[PDB]
Amino acid sequence: ENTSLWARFCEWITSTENRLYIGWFGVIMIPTLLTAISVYIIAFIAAPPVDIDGIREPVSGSLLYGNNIITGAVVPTSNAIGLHFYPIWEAASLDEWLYNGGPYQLVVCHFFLGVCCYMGREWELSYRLGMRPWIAVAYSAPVAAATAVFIIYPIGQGSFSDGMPLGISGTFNFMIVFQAEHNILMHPFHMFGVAGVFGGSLFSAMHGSLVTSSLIRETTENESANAGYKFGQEEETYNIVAAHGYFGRLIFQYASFNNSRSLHFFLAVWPVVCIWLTALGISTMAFNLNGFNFNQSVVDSNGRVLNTWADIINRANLGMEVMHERNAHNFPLDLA
Amino acid sequence: VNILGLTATALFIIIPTSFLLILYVKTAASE
Amino acid sequence: MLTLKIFVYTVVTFFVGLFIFGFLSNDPSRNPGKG
Amino acid sequence: SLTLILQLVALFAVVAAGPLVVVLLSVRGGNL
Amino acid sequence: RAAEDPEFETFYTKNILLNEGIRAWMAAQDQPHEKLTLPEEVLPRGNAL
Amino acid sequence: MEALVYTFLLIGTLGIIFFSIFFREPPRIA
Amino acid sequence: MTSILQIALLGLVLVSFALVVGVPVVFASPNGWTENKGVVFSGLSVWFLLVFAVGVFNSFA
Amino acid sequence: LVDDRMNGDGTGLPFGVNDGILGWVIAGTLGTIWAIYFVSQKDL
Amino acid sequence: KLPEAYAPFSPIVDVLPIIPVLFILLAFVWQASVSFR
Amino acid sequence: LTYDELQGLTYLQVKGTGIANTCPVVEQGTSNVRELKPGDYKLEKFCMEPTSFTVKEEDAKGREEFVKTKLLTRLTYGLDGMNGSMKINNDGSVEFREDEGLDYAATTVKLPGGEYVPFLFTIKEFDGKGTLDSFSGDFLVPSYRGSTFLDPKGRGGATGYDNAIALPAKADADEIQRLNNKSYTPGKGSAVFSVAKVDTETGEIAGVFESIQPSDTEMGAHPAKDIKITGLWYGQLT
Amino acid sequence: GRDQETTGFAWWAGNARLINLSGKLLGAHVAHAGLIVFWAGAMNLFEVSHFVPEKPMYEQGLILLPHIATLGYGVGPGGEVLDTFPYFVSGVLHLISSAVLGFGGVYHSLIGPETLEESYPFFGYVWKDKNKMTNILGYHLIILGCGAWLLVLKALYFGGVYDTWAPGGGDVRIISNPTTNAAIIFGYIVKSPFGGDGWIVSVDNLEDIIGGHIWIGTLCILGGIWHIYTTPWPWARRAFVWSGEAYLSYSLAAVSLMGFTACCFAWFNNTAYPSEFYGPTGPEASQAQAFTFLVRDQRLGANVASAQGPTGLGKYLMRSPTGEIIFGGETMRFWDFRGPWVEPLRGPSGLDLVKLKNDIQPWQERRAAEYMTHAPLGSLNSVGGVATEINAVNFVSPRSWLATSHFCLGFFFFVGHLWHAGRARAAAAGFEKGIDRVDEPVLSMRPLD
Amino acid sequence: VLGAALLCAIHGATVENTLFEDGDGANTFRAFNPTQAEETYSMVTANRFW
Ligand code: CLA
Ligand code: CLA
Ligand code: CLA
Ligand code: CLA
Ligand SMILES: CCCCCCCCCCCCCCCCCC(=O)OC[C@H](CO)OC(=O)CCCCCCCCCCCCCCCCC
Ligand SMILES: CC1=C(/C=C/C(C)=C/C=C/C(C)=C/C=C/C=C(C)/C=C/C=C(C)/C=C/C2=C(C)CCCC2(C)C)C(C)(C)CCC1
Ligand SMILES: CC1=C(/C=C/C(C)=C/C=C/C(C)=C/C=C/C=C(C)/C=C/C=C(C)/C=C/C2=C(C)CCCC2(C)C)C(C)(C)CCC1
Ligand code: OEX
Ligand SMILES: [Cl-]
Ligand SMILES: [Cl-]
Ligand code: NA
Repeated sequence: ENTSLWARFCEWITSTENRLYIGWFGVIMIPTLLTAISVYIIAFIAAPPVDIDGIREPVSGSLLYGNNIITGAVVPTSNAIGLHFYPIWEAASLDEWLYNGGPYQLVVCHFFLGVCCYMGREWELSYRLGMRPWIAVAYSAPVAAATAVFIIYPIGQGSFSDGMPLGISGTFNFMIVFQAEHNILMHPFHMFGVAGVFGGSLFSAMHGSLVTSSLIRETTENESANAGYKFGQEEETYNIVAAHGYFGRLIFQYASFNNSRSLHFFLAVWPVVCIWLTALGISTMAFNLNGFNFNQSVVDSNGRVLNTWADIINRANLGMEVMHERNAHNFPLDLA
Repeated sequence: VNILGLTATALFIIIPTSFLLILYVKTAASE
Repeated sequence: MLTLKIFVYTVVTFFVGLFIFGFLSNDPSRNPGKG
Repeated sequence: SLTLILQLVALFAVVAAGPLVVVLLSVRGGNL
Repeated sequence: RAAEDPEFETFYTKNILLNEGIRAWMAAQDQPHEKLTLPEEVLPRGNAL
Repeated sequence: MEALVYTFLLIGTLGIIFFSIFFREPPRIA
Repeated sequence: MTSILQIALLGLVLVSFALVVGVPVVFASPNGWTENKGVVFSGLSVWFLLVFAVGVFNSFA
Repeated sequence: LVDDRMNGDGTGLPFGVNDGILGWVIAGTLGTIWAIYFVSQKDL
Repeated sequence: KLPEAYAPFSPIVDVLPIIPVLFILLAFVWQASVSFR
Repeated sequence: LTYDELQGLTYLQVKGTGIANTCPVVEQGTSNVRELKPGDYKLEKFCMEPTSFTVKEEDAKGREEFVKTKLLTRLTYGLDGMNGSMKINNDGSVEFREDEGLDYAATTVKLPGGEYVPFLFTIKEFDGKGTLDSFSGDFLVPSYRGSTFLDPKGRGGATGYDNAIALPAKADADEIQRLNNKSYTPGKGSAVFSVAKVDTETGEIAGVFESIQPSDTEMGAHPAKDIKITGLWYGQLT
Repeated sequence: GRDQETTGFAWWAGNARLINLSGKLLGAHVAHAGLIVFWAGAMNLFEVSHFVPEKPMYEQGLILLPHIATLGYGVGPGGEVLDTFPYFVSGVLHLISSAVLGFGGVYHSLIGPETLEESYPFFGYVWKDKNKMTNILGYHLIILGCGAWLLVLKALYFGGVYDTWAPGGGDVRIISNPTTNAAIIFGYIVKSPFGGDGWIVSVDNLEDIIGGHIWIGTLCILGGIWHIYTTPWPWARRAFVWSGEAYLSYSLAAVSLMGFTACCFAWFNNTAYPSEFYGPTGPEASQAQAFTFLVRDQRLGANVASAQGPTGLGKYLMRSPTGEIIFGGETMRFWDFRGPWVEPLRGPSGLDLVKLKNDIQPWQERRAAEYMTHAPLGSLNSVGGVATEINAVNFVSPRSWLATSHFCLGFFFFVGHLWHAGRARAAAAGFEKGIDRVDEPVLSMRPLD
Repeated sequence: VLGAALLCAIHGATVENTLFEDGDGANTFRAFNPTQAEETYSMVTANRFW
């Protein structure tokens, strides 16, 4: 009666009757993510200050050391460690491991494994339910972005101290120093990413507003219009023809999406491909390819520099650059 | 501040929570 | 520290082996499809 | 210049080659 | 806490320093009506950068 | 004191998440 | 010998352009391949001959 | 030295195995899972 | 620089690397010519 | 390890092992010490390796003692490659001078309780007088932070704001030790060295040392503690 | 060609229409290989036509000439170019071979047989024919092993390849006694990928490279014979999916991994990617700046051993976490960098003080200054330096170009692997077109998810 | 803004991957007719998956 131990374990792992699906991607996802969650919560609450720049000048990061929710962060690994893979057993003591930024590498490595296995688990459940498999492909874009900011940029820069700090103000610090060193605003891949998030907001609002506009009357005014939809109803709950007609009369009767499947494919593909592009932009600026440098591009007949908005941005970036890591630079060029 | 922010946070939690709990409990009693 | 490393190596090896032999356990047959 | 002129001639030739093949296959029978 | 403790640093304090740098190095060219001609010695900077 | 408030708010949010996941209203096929 | 090589390479460029424009046309023409066998083979043969000739004349130029 | 540490960092260490007991526990765990899967095959 | 006997063909050398970019556009041209059948 | 077999190994097989932070050990030789040719010698390849850090501390009940710490930094506390001259007399009197080298190492230890104590383990400009079994002396302990070091608010000695500028009405008369001045006045430390092993074929000398030095003052701030460093030392003569 | 009505595939998926057409698929493949060889030849001819002899290759935006120079053609001691005719011959040979490959591809695409299974049973295949699939895989493994052995033959008997680690600043060297030790060779494949280990990117000598290539060639030939003479075992037949899309997805995952690895080789390795041809790496440039500012202040009389910075660590020299004497500043993160101009200065404890005081060579100083001024930092409109530098110099490192392009290619091919692996599983299971609407699985499942 | 981009991507992917078959052919975009009175994707299956 299929009494085998491994068979029973496998049937439980791949069971679609569990409240949360596990799967074989989940048997890697759940322990790594639980490890990352535990260490992140403990470190965010009570971690000692971390010498992020490797200059024996630690940064507090945790609530018990005087941070609020906004300023609290898990501080990246010491610059003295660089990319050298610092786990707990490679430290002489837990105090040294905490001082040198070990929790950051632990959380980042486990989070990377967990999100890769989360994408695999999305594929696995889609397969076990008889679905088409490309929700994992859609989720690959935030996975790419997280990998770029936590792993790929430290790889290209030579130090996990250049990873994005696990925090809010730390995220802002990462963004500001990134613009200072790479001019990410002038990077076309970042422009595509901004277009993707703005367009995703626009298209989410547009699609939701059209579907809500063409909702068929099934309820009364004293009842919420959502009550007009029943879970598992066979018929359509809104007028696709009326919504498409309004959209065509609104902008152009052509250049529309009267095919609902084509419309939803567009909604899927636009922010996903743009987030792919901006994650690749972060990954390329990891290897110092940078945004458009238009400093002193416009000169007059006599050669006098006519400053532009790019030059004003350059002045801002100079202010950003001469102030970040105020004690960490011994030489003029910021090559490292 | 240390204590006026404390009472502001406590009131901002409890009063809307009370409102939501009133409405939810009457709804759930009405199934 | 070496005890911790041994334990973590055992844990990671256990979960990775579960992953590997789980996808080795006739996984393309685990679908509701026909044929 | 002669270099720019020859580069433009080569560019126009290579750009027009493929479209000319498609046009010739359109007007000369088909199977495209 | 930062004013009464020179060893207390957060990413928030780092961002405050970065904002000060932005304002100081941006103002002279960004607000010409201010007629700001600040000598280099008064510009907030870091070591060797 | 403030760390108490921050930790309380975070764990209360996580408790709301836990309850919304595991004690949600079950969607009905009817 | 340099001028001979340059003339041979110019002819090779012309034959290459003729092959690029004609071989797909002959292939996708209706019964064009079964009729232009001699022309296509002559073009390919003269192309190979010009390539070998340029390679030989490089050692003398 | 003032304290003890494993000093396994760098040095190009195979699977990070600085002590042969690590390779043995890796082999033992993998082989135990394989043996369970193997004596438990042809059971589906 | 190219060898001296091949120097006059530098202008046509300078155009060649874009031809692989031209091939995918040619595929789109062919698909348009068959009306994206 | 002896210095000869240390030089017999390559950088690839020393890298990552920690041996680069370890002083050479005189495995050969004798412990008579006084069986050394007196004269003027060029101290060369002076090296110092701590084996213990202890911090002077005061508890609630009124007891002062040197407590044990946890070394927060990694193997970066070694001093090596220092140069100098030393004078040995027939009676056993010795004078000891260190000229220059890697004579400073920034170190941080953690007290029981989570407090960070950064200090500059240094032996620079060390004048030491005594005998062959023990000679005591003084060395200069520079400031931990250079004058151009900036605090998290940008204030510093030779560079910075000199006041808390995030407070438009609070930088005066109360944070004078925080903003009005950032003091970088140097300090002094005491050391006692003791020769243990010697080999007169090569002139290598070795032994133990015990030093007491102030910790960081945080640029004219919270007062320094006394760090007691015991350890080994090695060197070559002429 | 075919339409959507007879194939079920729209024009934007029209290549899927030739999944089951062996001859047309072969034609597409051969035309594509012609395209690759065309780009190789055309780009090589472009680079040699734009090559300027006095400037180094990395200042000229060249990525293929460094490859041929690393193979050891036309260069001498110090990476100095002696002749560009080998590069011209490489470009010409590729460009001519691309014509033959393009003719074959166009022929098999247009007028070749659509399916090879009837008249050419040696070349005919179906995707479920696992024996024929392993036969084709074995042929290609034999070809790849012969290519690796071609590299070995070039290294041993046909002029050698460029050794950047040769004394005096590198030269073209004959590799005698390659490292054939299995422990040394497979240690690289079992190394950690992190700092100080670097996995296979940290290979630092031509002996190791050529010995590994001997191993790869022999293993590829042996596995090719193995796959010609074997059929996949039942465990493999149960584990895998046997279709063209599944095989494509496996190859997509493999080449995504290869693209990421090539990115890391270009960014970090200076042995297989000599800095004479590719410019300094990022770590190389940072360490070169540190070395240059050390030697300048040494020439100004300052003691670079007792000088400490604002933090107190040391402006020129400090210690790695394992105790090695390293360059100070942020380039401490690059303390594990190894380069031909700095390794003569390193004793067992790291940067030797007396060597840094007395044994600095003029060629080392010149390379350090050059690599400091040509760091792999620049904008995508090719303005050299950090983002705040003005438009003065025109430089982006070939290492930067290669690393950025190949990370992008590796990522997209990972995504394509995900797409095709999912679609292969769904198509094998029979629901790649959607839910059946009459036998929906979830409706047959117990509720509460 | 970021949640709206997330919602757009996730909803498009969910609809495109929970589609009903509704016609032979590997191009699913031809399986939708605008004048139809039934859903083109399984809300039940999408809900179960998420
Ligand atoms: C080894 C490479 C490889 C192979 C042989 C194929 C083969 C196949 N794929 Mg593809 N694919 C791959 C890689 C591969 N793919 C990768 C890398 C991705 C992107 C992440 C995908 C994504 C994918 C999708 C989404 C789909 C296919 C499909 C198909 C089939 C039809 C293809 C077609 O007609 O396109 C015709 C060609 C085009 C329409 C041209 C597209 C225009 C591109 C985007 C231009 C990009 C140029 C740009 C400048 C390059 C640089 C970008 C960046 C690196 C900087 C075919 C069997 C289809 C399928 O499943 O059918 C069964 C399908 O819908 N594939
Ligand atoms: C790397 C590029 C590449 C390759 C090699 C192919 C290959 C193939 N495609 Mg195509 N295709 C491509 C990309 C590519 N495609 C992309 C980017 C798209 C999106 C638009 C598609 C979408 C697509 C569709 C929609 C279909 C194919 C099909 C075909 C096959 C039949 C060809 C045919 O009948 O065309 C006929 C074309 C012509 C007659 C005009 C072009 C003539 C030649 C090829 C031009 C070459 C010029 C060249 C310089 C000459 C060299 C000469 C030599 C001596 C040097 C062919 C094997 C078809 C298929 O599956 O067949 C069953 C099909 O229906 N393709
Ligand atoms: C592995 C790929 C690779 C690499 C690393 C390089 C690297 C190099 N090339 Mg090369 N090249 C390549 C492929 C590559 N190339 C290809 C495929 C061609 C054919 C076009 C050429 C032809 C070429 C020429 C003709 C020239 C170079 C030059 C250069 C140098 C400067 C490049 C530059 O300014 O880029 C500028 C940056 C870009 C162009 C950005 C590209 C953005 C991507 C590709 C588009 C992304 C798609 C879009 C955003 C989204 C739409 C998706 C879809 C709808 C299409 C650099 C050393 C120059 C040089 O110095 O040579 C001596 C030179 O003049 N190359
Ligand atoms: C637009 C497409 C594009 C472009 C133009 C290139 C271009 C480049 N890639 Mg590539 N790449 C791409 C797509 C692309 N890539 C994609 C889609 C992937 C997967 C994500 C990769 C994966 C990749 C890898 C893995 C590598 C390259 C690398 C390279 C560079 C050298 C390629 C080389 O040497 O070929 C190699 C040619 C062959 C394998 C064909 C066989 C050649 C034979 C074996 C050579 C024999 C030589 C012999 C010893 C000579 C002596 C003969 C006799 C005396 C014995 C080149 C700049 C390499 C590089 O420079 O790293 C950064 C590298 O390692 N690429
Ligand atoms: C750090 C140390 C670990 C080194 C890591 C690398 C070790 C070498 C692993 C290479 C395995 C090659 C793939 C064989 C087929 C895999 C799928 C399978 O299995 O398919 C299954 C297949 C179905 O029949 O089996 C078969 O064909 C027979 C397959 C043979 C399985 C190999 C087992 C070797 C011995 C295992 C340990 C001794 C185990 C005893 C432990 C018991 C408790 C102490
Ligand atoms: C299938 C198909 C397709 C594809 C196609 C292809 C891909 C083709 C190709 C092809 C190829 C890939 C070709 C190539 C070629 C080459 C040639 C034609 C050549 C040549 C020669 C010459 C003449 C040269 C000369 C010279 C020299 C020798 C050196 C100096 C300079 C010069 C340049 C003068 C498409 C997509 C469209 C569509 C669908 C169908
Ligand atoms: C040349 C060279 C060299 C050498 C190298 C080598 C020797 C390499 C190799 C290698 C190898 C030897 C590799 C291998 C591998 C493997 C892999 C990569 C894998 C895999 C697989 C998978 C992914 C699987 C999956 C699965 C599972 C898990 C279960 C279920 C089913 C299946 C099967 C799906 C050196 C560095 C020295 C030097 C330089 C150069
Ligand atoms: O950590 Mn974050 O910011 Ca990239 O540059 Mn170098 O390191 Mn640091 O300085 Mn600049
Ligand atoms: Cl900062
Ligand atoms: Cl620096
Ligand atoms: Na600074």
